[PDB]
Amino acid sequence: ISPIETVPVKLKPGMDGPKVKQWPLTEEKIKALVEICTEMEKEGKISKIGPENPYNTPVFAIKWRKLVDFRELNKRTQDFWEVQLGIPHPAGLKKKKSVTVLDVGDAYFSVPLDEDFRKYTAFTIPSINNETPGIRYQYNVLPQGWKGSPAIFQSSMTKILEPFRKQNPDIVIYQYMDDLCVGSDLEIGQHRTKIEELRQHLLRWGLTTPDKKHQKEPPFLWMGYELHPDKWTVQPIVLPEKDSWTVNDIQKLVGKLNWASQIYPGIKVRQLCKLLRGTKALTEVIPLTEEAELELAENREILKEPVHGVYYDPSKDLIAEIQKQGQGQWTYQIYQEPFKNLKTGKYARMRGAHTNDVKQLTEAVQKITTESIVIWGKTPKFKLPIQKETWETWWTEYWQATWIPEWEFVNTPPLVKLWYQLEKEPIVGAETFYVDGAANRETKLGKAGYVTNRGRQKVVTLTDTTNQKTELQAIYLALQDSGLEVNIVTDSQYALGIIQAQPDQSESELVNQIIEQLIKKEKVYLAWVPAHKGIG
Amino acid sequence: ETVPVKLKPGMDGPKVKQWPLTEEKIKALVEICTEMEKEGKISKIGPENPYNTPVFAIKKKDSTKWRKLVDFRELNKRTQDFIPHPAGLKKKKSVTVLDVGDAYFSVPLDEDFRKYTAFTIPSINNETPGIRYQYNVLPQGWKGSPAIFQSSMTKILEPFRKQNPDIVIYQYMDDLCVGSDLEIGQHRTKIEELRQHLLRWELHPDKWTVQPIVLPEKDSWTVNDIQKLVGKLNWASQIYPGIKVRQLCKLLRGTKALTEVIPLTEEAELELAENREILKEPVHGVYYDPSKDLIAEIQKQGQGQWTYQIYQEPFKNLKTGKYARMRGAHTNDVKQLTEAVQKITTESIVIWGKTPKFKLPIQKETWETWWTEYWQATWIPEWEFVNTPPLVKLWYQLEKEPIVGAETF
Ligand SMILES: CC[C@H]1C(=O)Nc2ccc(F)cc2N1C(=O)OC(C)C
Repeated sequence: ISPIETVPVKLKPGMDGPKVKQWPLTEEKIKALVEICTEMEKEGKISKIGPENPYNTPVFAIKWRKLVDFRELNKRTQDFWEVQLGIPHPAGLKKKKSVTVLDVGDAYFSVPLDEDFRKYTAFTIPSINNETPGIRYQYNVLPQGWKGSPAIFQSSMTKILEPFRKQNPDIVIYQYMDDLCVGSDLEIGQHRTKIEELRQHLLRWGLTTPDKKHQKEPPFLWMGYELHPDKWTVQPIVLPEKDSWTVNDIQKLVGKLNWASQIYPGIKVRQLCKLLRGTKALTEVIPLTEEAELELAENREILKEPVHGVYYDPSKDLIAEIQKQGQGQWTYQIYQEPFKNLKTGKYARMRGAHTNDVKQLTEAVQKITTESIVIWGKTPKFKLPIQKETWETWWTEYWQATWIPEWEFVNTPPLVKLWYQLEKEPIVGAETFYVDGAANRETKLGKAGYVTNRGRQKVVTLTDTTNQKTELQAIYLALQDSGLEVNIVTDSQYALGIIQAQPDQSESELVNQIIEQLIKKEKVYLAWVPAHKGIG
Repeated sequence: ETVPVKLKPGMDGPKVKQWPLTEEKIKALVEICTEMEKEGKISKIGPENPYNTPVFAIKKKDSTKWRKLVDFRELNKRTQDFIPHPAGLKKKKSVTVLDVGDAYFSVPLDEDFRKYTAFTIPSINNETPGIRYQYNVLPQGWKGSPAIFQSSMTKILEPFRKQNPDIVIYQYMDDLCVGSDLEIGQHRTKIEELRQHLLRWELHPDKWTVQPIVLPEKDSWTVNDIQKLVGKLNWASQIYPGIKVRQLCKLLRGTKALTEVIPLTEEAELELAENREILKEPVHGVYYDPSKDLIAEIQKQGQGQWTYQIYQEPFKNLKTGKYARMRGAHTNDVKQLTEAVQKITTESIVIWGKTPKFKLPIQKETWETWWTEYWQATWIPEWEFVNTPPLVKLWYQLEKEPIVGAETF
């Protein structure tokens, strides 16, 4: 019946075909369906069956249109490779003299189904006299909404396009969903001609496409962007305008803005997000504060501006430049020619238990690198706000293996630097503070203090504290009460980690206070010693 | 003719994702695969096959051409079970490794098992669906390939073995390790002789052991000096219970300046002496257990230096050592680490005959996006990413080094 070879399909091991009862349907709904299945049978899409067929699926009606529910069949159907969920990004596309888009929607139903598996798709047309035997059928082609259809259809398209592609090297085809997107750098007449050749080639296999009178118009709306065959733009983003905002409204908005932060610089949600505190219900009406009214306002302005883009030229350099927009926050733009970006983005404030700015820069760099490999199969040359000396100093001695691909320095404030650097050896002439902190773990009552070789001492009692905290507070006190250079001895295990990693940011607000003190000193030497020893 | 290989009971085939590759690597893999399919070694597949094994391309030891490397680790683990280790290979003045992974394409793979060898050449920007294949012939890097061909491999080895019995020949996956005491030239001339036999169808184990730890020795010691010493020794007592810091700590009482000089008690004096002696030899009673996994932990020491320990039980090392980066690896922590893992896995194989599981002081993402760029072996070991404990590093930093070094006028 059909030219294309079928793909052998199976039900997950052990499981069996669907057995769902057919809902009762009104008389006009049954008629509509009775007619659609007379035509579908005629066209060859389905076959009249009804004897030894146990399986069944519910048919529906939404001129009427039928809808079969294969959720159950899908639950019983084997697994397939996967119909890739990773779709291309405009930044990776190439500028083409011509691009045509062929909707191959009905091509779905033009691909045969493993006859061996067709029994499973059986469904039934109800009756008025609920009693009478229903009209039974089954599918001969890939059912709309069935599990295997996307995968099998595309595999089929792949084998059918093989020859054409071989005979036409200068032509790029992209298949996705039920859309063939054909592009090239041939003269428009020659391109139009080759499209027609492709259409008749597909048609030779039973696949239909709309004529030149029906094919879709470039610019094409494709997942947020507007594609022109010579550049791309961003479909303008529209922010509502209401007198009453509910939590849903505010979360939806914050959602939209956050997506825009990527392409647009300066979008902010801090004040809008504040509206979400202690909210008791989704439908709750929160009034915008002045600042949220304002913030909302400036964002509307920013989004008015048109953000255009450019395509990828493989004969040109790929460059990535990075900015630290605030602590933990990073912005980047990848381009080829100065000021003509291919892509831009930012990474949400990276927050953790303890790290440093240089380490974070390093991570931003690798996220970019993974994204670039995917988009361009190449790695950008990097222009980073950090001096070579700074990198060489930090990396060369950090405890963890780290790297940054070829890069060059770009002096664009604020630069990424080392906020402090613990001394390598004890400091001659600096007061030496022996610190200690202890707390009852259960009563959460403790004491933190020190004694210095110069005779300075202090102790403070704390309540609702932990042991870890008294120890760290001991260190905090020493830093507060000492001169510009200080030596500090501690048996705290967490200080041992500070010595190794020398973090400039942390979760612990106490550690953060210590860090601020550490940064303030001219010289600090931190020394760890085993606890409960004959030391101190 | 094919032996019916099967999966370990209750196990399914590998469904591992293909990581993204550079453009260069993709072009290369496509060629390589077009050729293999011509030659009937692999065949394109349908979507009804849901299994996958990552694949990638390398350029091992000098080569203006790419080699295809497949990561069958997962598949190997799910594959059923089926020669022991030449205890003396470890004792040969010199070993040389050979890539005999080509022998395998000379044999067909059980029909019903090929589905599990499915792999996918990715496409740039997803502008195209991956190119899927599966093997028809025994694939390089799979654990069954060296077994199912043992028969034919041994067969081709006898005449050479039974010709030199002053040479040990050991096999592991795609490789063959051979060691002899003959001088350098002879060794190689004999190696080539072996390869010639093969065509018809640089290690020196005299260096490896557990390394000696050496405590500082000093004119005068400061409070800080003793403090550091004391913390290292206290940690080390988890290995040698006879190590003690009682006398040293008594010198650490009172609040003296970190830089003040302290005179060592005649007792503390002996204590340091007794300690130095205990550390003169590897701890007693450590033996390899063939039934337990072998562990390999690495620490980054800085300035291109790396220390490692191989053990099965905590603090009971089978071997320990140092690794200094090679030439032109100066700016690449990832290159250095990679190189070290290959060198450590190789010794691991030359000694116990299996690969160890590595504990790596690197962030997972850093390792995953760049390790293949510098890999050169046919095998791939297991690994986990860890945080190095400050003291573990400070301790092994202490191992003794050559007086001058290893001469080579
Ligand atoms: C086939 C040509 C291919 C390409 O290289 N550049 C462009 C440029 C403009 C377009 F509108 C489409 C595409 N192309 C493409 O595959 O786009 C799909 C993801 C929509």
